[PDB]
Amino acid sequence: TSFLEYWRLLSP
Amino acid sequence: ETLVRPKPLLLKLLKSVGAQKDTYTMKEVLFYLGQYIMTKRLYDEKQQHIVYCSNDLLGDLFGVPSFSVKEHRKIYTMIYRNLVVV
Repeated sequence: TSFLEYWRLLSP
Repeated sequence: ETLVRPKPLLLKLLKSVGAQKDTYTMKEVLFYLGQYIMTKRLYDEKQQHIVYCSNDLLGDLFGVPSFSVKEHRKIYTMIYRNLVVV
């Protein structure tokens, strides 16, 4: 999912 | 290392996707929250950064019926406002 990559830009 | 006790609403979101603890790391809160949106398919299928949660529990925690995951301040406002740090 391309969602998950967007969401990983939240962390660290 | 820094642990958090999520408040009742944010905890029900993490617990509703298979998480059973009460004290989390920031990595776990972000994992379980991202897993909540994916399991509930709250994302816009074509532009997966848009999240619809108007008829969802996430909308109560967020404040708005929709948000873009690129709005980091807005997402981190809901995260830290609904948790207790130790």
